[PDB]
Order: sequence, then structure tokens, then C-alpha cells
Amino acid sequence: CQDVVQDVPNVDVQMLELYDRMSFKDIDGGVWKQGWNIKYDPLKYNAHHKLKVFVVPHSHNDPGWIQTFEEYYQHDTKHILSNALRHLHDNPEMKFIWAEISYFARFYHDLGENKKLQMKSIVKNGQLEFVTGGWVMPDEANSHWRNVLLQLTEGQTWLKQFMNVTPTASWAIDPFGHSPTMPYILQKSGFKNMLIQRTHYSVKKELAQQRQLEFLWRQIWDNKGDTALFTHMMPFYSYDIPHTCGPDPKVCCQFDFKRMGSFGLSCPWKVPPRTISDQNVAARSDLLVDQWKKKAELYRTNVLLIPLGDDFRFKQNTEWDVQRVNYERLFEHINSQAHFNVQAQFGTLQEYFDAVHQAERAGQAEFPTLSGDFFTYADRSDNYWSGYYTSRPYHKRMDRVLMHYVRAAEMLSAWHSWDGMARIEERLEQARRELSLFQHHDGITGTAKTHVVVDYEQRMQEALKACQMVMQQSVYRLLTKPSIYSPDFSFSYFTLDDSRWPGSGVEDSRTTIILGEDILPSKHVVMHNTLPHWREQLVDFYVSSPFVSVTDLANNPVEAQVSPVWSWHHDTLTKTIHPQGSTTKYRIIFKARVPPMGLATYVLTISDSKPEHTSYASNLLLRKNPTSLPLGQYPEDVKFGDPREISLRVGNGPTLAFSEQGLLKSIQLTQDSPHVPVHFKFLKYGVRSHGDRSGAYLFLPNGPASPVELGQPVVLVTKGKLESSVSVGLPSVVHQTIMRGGAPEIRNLVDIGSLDNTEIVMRLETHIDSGDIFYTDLNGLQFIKRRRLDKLPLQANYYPIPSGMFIEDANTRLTLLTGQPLGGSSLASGELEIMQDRRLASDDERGLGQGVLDNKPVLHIYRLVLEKVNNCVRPSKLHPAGYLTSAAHKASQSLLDPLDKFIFAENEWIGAQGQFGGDHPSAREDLDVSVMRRLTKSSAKTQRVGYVLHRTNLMQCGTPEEHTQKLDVCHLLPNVARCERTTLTFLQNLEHLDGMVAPEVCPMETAAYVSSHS
Ligand SMILES: [O-]S([O-])([O-])O[C@H](CO)[C@H](O)C[Se@+]1C[C@@H](O)[C@H](O)[C@H]1CO
Ligand SMILES: *[C@H]1O[C@H](CO)[C@@H](O)[C@H](O)[C@H]1NC(C)=O
Ligand SMILES: [Zn+2]
Repeated sequence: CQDVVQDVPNVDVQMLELYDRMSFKDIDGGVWKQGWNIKYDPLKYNAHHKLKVFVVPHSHNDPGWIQTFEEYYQHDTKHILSNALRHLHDNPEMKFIWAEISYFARFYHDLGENKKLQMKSIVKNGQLEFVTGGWVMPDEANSHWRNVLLQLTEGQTWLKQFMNVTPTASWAIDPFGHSPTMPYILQKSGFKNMLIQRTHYSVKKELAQQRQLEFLWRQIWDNKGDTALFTHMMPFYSYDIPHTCGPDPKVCCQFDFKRMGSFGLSCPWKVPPRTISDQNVAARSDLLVDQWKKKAELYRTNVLLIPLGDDFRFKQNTEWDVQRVNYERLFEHINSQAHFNVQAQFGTLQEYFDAVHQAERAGQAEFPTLSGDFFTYADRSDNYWSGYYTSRPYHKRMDRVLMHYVRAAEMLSAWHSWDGMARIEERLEQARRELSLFQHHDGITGTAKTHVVVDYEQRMQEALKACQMVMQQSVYRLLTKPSIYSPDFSFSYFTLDDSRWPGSGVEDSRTTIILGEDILPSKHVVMHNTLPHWREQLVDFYVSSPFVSVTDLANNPVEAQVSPVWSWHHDTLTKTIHPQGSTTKYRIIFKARVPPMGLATYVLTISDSKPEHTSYASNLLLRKNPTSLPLGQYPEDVKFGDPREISLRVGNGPTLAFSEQGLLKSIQLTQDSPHVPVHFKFLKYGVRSHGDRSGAYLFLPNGPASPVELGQPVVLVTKGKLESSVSVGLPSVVHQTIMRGGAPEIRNLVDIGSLDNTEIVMRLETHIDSGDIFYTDLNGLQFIKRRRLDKLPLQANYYPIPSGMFIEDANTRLTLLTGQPLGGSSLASGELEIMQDRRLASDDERGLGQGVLDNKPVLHIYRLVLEKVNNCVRPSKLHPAGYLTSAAHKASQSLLDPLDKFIFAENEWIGAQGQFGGDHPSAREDLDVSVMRRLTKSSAKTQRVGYVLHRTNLMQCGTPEEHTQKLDVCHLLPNVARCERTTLTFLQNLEHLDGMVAPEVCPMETAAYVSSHS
């Protein structure tokens, strides 16, 4: 195994280093506005060294953006595909690449058999070529790597089954900035090449000058280079035709033949395209070939890529004709005019890369190596696209919830083979596709029109319901005596209980367990743990009486705590934000202990009075002018007081101090240790009154944030033996700090209401001497070192915070883990900040055509980990990566993959068992079974189950290792007859494994295995 901490990779271009050196000056470079006037030596190309040009027709089809997926399909895409089939069939030399499989699959299943056959033939013969082959072209900033893999697998599995092809070249022309998580996943999925486009204009300029636009992109910690994937970065401002033929858009626009008038398009540079003819072909060719040769100067081989397309292009037959005919005339003239020394033709993306590597192999060029990422993107001036790291935060949080439900549903149902009548495969396929669709770069990014966001939400809601149905049927079969199990596949044996989604104050959706001497004395509940190690976590349920005790199925008492159900209200009468306690329902909390990838059953029983093993939390409402807060049967009276500083300690955990406004002020790790200053504060960013306005994409603040005026907020303190918390009703946010014995959990119920042109940020202030350094993660896969650069504007120092961020000095580290992707930064030494929501009245001119005024309450969740790191073995100062500690990693897992909770729906569960998976191996803490998916239907004689195993890298800080058993996923199911290592998509077998044993992977590595069973 490579050491990912101590050896600094030696690469030609290291993005953090390049950023530190670059000046980012935005000067007018001439017709190539962000570059310079390219000059070339006409003698470079000649009879023995020609410029091979590949013109690649393409059509960018967004699976939802300003129209929903289905509206685009009906109005545009089905026509584009229908006409592509006809035109390619009839013009053998014409080519076309396709990226979005969600649309292709939608089209293909609507085709008659005759057309399906014609389609397969033009794919088989190379005319229509799939690039990437994912369900969508995902966002690369907010997306979790697990969902990036999920959508890639969904599209590629469909392609393998129906088109018999697996793309090895990726095409990503629209994500707003790019992540190294893509080549990581792609290189482990059989890919050989990839192309990206939206990178900062200054980076394009810099790499172009060095001819470093094509590079072997390896991971930041990869010393050897085995993760390397050849990458081509386009050089210009857009993927449209005016910005793809060469440096001068006024000339290139003249070669987009759909802009002559009848199509309602024109050239903004004021020179229109002109139909190519025998009398103008020489002059048109001279202009075009000159653009081509200039573009060629920015690359190292004599093979040139010329994309030819734009949004939803190649729709009308007349469009296909006008583009094809004119280009055929240009090619015939250019290729027969020896003096140009050019051979041009229509080509596919793979054809381009194949020719590039043939040149490389002929010793024509050597490519530089590169590590790093391409955030935060700016397409021009100071227009940095960091706004979308936060836009539509409700759905960004929903993404993570569904992510986990999909994994749990596929894992829980994987244990058995199911009869087709159970509709398990059907429900899982729908859930995977709706979550996959939302990975689109106008989906999770929050950059779509209001009605389209609603469509994605409705789709995800159905996906959540599908996961629940599958999960609950699976639990029932897994925990019921086999000879008693009698399933009704449409029946709800269990109801899922989720305490954080939609969340208290967002939707009153949780069911109350109703017990009573005259109706039902007890209720079974079951917890599922998708992680491959034994796990304990507190779980809570609503019950109709405070006198409830908990036992496991061996009838052993389980210590429990009951607290009130508190809801916050904006009292329009008193003009205050305060809590009201339920008088009919209460929260019971207890520690669940669950096997690796298993289930554990508990029983809640009502009693006449206080049960022996249940304690009750005290509650204290701090505010001036208090009024009574009755709680029905709750046995402890609420206390009142004037606002004041307070301190709390649960178990042996840290002791936290809060200001009289209910916000954290300090953390004390142990009884002896000091009270380390850690202050939470909420602020607001505004919008500029002159110049460019912030929108769904752009963050253009009118300067540093201003503190939110807090007034004298109401603060609620609940103190319990198992869980305590401090909650405060601030303007736009009910902020909560929850303590359970370890790092606190933070929850923000964010309702930006009608606060127009406002962005709410949550900031942490400490004395940590971090200077200008901070760390943020990429797709929940790795942490990359960031350096705040004052030579760039504030918005440029904002980065995606998909799951975590931290700052540290030689001795102390503060890590903030998130349950949703949001944007954030460290704008001053000792600080961390992350945006909660943003409401913008204006459009930011990137095509959306609207601002963001559809905000809705959202419950953001976090874990805040303060730790001493002076004893930790960390990477050297020049290493571009950072790594989490064991506690921070566990804390992230508690947010993204919590225990799932199920309430038995009927009165009695006959045949109930207390546990499943007690014999599953409890793997080392840095290892996870990211995916467990049965790959065969029940009629398959040989059953196959796929596993994706990921090993992160945790810092060694002096804590002895201990125990843990080897996890061999190939032996998790009985009767194994074969074990194979495969690509991450499970589509290609890479290794037949001896003894049918799946070995574990190395730190930061990810592998897939498929076990076959008789
Ligand atoms: O013309 S336009 O206003 O629709 O926008 C252009 C071309 O200028 C874009 O490239 C459309 Se790109 C389509 C969509 O997925 C992105 O959100 C858009 C971000 O800008
Ligand atoms: C297509 O995949 C392979 C690769 O060319 C080919 O040999 C085979 O005939 C096709 N697969 C099937 C099952 O039709
Ligand atoms: Zn797009």
C-alpha cells in the first residue's frame, strides 16, 4: 500500500502551488478576450506532418434546467434523437456523441423494434458514440462520490445491457468547476480518457501558455501515479461553436450554420455565417484553417479536437443538413488543397483520444502530470460561481438523506433473493434513477427554475417512499421466524422514523407511538446499521406517555431518558420566537447497539408511573417576561430565568459554555484542560447595488458579512443524563447545540423567510493560529488543502463544503462536519464559516432567467469536533492533502449514515427475533461497505452480489489500534462459488480471486467485488 501521508507527490503542475504563483490579472487579450493573439509558424505543418482535425458534433441536453426533464424530452430531446437516428443512418460519414443516458434510455424504450435495431447498428459501427455514459453529467462540487458512482453505474449498466458498449472516454463540458473525484472514479471504472471545460479563465490562460491543457491527472496524495487519467481541458470561454473552432468567436460564429436567420439565432459579433459555395470555399477555408492552426498551438500533438455543438442542438432535419452539408464542402476543399497540410473530418471523442495517444506513442509528445482541483470557477472578471455551493439548500440536504436511504434499501434487500411479485427490483431501480437524475449539474446545484426544482423534489419524494417500502419488507423478512413469515408485499409492516428529515419545524411527519393500558401496552422498534462495524448511537421516538421503559428482546432493561417535544413558533402577537411544549406526546431516548450491517430489536412498554430505568430531563427557559409552559403528564416542571451564560456537560464528554444568547463560547475537553474559545456567530451578506448581482450561480457580496442583530433571544436549556441541549430562536434560525457525551451535534432550522438579497452565514471564531490555510472536502471522498488568497475577491475564497471542513495549527484542530453540501471558507485566521441559505431577487445572467425566491425551511445538521492534534502524524507542509481523525470521521458517518429506525405497525409481531447480523465481521474503522447490491433477479441460477469497498485514511495520533476482524465481503452470503474483483460499476471482471476471498483495500483506495452463489 502507498503511504498517502508522508510522501509529497512530485508533479509538473500542482494546483495549490500554481494558485499561489499566479497573478489572475484580467486583461483584454484581444479577440481571444482572456488569452492573447496566438501566432503560429505556417511551416510547422507540411506534406509529412499534417494537422489531423476531428470535428465532433454534439448536443448538450440538460436533464432539467429551465424546463423539467419530461418537458425537454417532449419538446426537444426526442426530436434530436429521432433525427440523429435518421440522419446518421443516411449519412455514413456523419458522427455524433451522446452524454446523458437518462434521456437516451427514455427515448430508446419508446422506439419500435425496427428503430431499436437501426440505433444499435449506428452505435456498433461507430457513428453514434456515448461519452461518459452516466445517467447525467453530474455536478462535481456538491455531489457525494457515492452518488457520482451510482449515476455512472446506472447509465453504464443500461448501455451495457441495451447497446452492448461501455464508454472509456468521459465528456464533462458544463459542470461549474471540476473535481479530481471524477478521474478517481473513472480510472477505477475502466476509463482511459476524460475532457473538462469550465475552469477559471486565468487557469486556461496559464496552462495554454505552457501547453499543459492536456495532462495526466492524478490524486493529490498519489506518489506513484497509478490513479492518473489522461485529461483534456478545453481552452476557451464556452463549449458553444463560437468558442470551439479557435480563439476568435467573431470568426468561429460564422461557422455555426444554424445562425443564418430561419432558426431565430444570429451572431452577436455581427458577422453572420454564409452558405459555403464553390466561389467562397477557398476564402472560408482560409479563415477556418487559420483558427484551427491557432487552436493547435495550445496543444502538443498534430491531432486537433473541434467540438461542434451547443444546447439542445441537432433538433431539426434542416439543422442537421445545414451543418453537415456546409462542413462537407469545407472538408472536401481543405483536404484536397495540399498547401493547408490539413486532413479534417467528422469524428467522435474516442477517435480523437485514440489519435492523440498514437501520436504520443510515436514520440511526438510527452504529457505533464497534474494534481489538484478546479474550484472555484470564474467564467469572467470577478464572477465566481460559489453561489451554487448553497442555492436551494433544502434539496441539497434531501440529496444526502436519499443517498443514505438508497444505500440502506439496496443493502437490506440484498440479503435475500426476492420473488418478482415483491417489486423489489422495480422500487430500487426507480429510487436509484431519481437520485441519479438529481446529480445533474442543474439539480443538486440549485440552479434550475422553480417548477423544475419542484419536479426533482417530487421525484426524490417518490424515491424515499420506494426505499422505505423496500427497507421495511426487508426488515420484516430478516427478523421473522422463517416458518411464520407470511408477507403481503403491499403491506406496511414497519414505518420509518427519521428525526432529522424533513426535521422538527420543517414537517410534522413523525408518527407517535400510541400506548395505553386500554389500547396497547408495548411496541417493537428496530434499528438498522448500514456500517460494517458494531455501532452504538442514541435513538429517539415520540411516545404518547412519558412513562415508558425500554428493553431489548432478551428483556434486559435499557437506560432511557424522556424529554418534552418542543416546537418553535414565530409568535406574530408578541413578536418573539419561542418554544411550546407538547402536552400529548414526548420523546424517549435510548442507546441502541447494532451489529455490523445488521438489525437490533427493542421494546417500548408503558407503565402507570415513572419506570425504574427511565430518567426525565429538566428544562429551563431563559428569557425576560416568561409565561407558563405546561407539559401534560411530563413529571418535571419547566423552570424559568433571565438570560444568562450557562455551561453543560454530558457524561465524560466536553464541557461547553454558552453566551446568554444561547451560542457556543467555549469548549473544555477534559476536567483539567482549558476552556478553549470557540464562538458561533450568525451574519449576513448582501447584494451589490451597482454592477453584477448575485444569483443562483454567482456569489457577489457587497463586502464582508455584517452580524445578524439578535435582540434578546429566547433560550431553551434541556438537561438530561443521556442528552442535553441549548436551543435559541434567532432571526431566520432556530440554532441548537446537542450534547450526547462526545462532539456536539449542531442543528439549524433555517427559514430565511422574505429577507430579500440576503445570504445567512454561520461562522466559528477561535484563536487557532491557522493563518491563511484551511481544508475542505471534495465529494465526501478526500480533504484538500486550501489557501485563502487576498489577491482574489471574497467570493473566490469560498469553496464547496460537501461534507466537512477544518482549520488547525500545531496543537489544535477544529473540524465542522455537515449533513448537507453548502458553501464556505476561512476568511481570517482562526475562523470557519458556512452559508446556510441565500435569497436573491435578481437573475445573474447565466440563463436561469430568475432569482432564488423559493426558499423553504430547512434543517441543517452538523457535528463540531475540537481536538488536540500535536501528537498526530500529519503530512508535511508541502503536502496538498489533509486527513480526518477517527472521531471526526465517525462524526461524519453519524450525520450521513445514521442508524435507521423502524416502528412495528400492527399490534403484535408474531415470530419476532431480536437481532440480525450478530455474526457479521466488525471491520476496522476506516473501512466501509459503500455499496451492497444484489445484481441478479431470482430466476438466475447463479446469484451475484456486488460490493463497493472504500478505505479512507485516518490520522495516527497515539490511540492503540485494537481488535477488528478481517472483512471478506465474498463470504457475507453463503454458498459462494466464485469471487471476482471488478470495475466500480460491476461491469467488467478484473480478477478471479483465490479461495474466493475478497482482500481489503488500501487507505484512500476503493475496490468492487462480486460474489457468485450456487
Ligand atoms: O445562452 S444561455 O443564457 O442559455 O446560457 C449559456 C450559453 O450562453 C450556457 O452555456 C447555458 Se449552460 C445549460 C445549463 O446546464 C447551465 O446551468 C447553464 C449555465 O450558464
Ligand atoms: C457486443 O459486445 C462484444 C464486443 O464486440 C461482441 O463480440 C458481441 O458480439 C456483442 N455482445 C452481444 C452479447 O451481442
Ligand atoms: Zn448543462
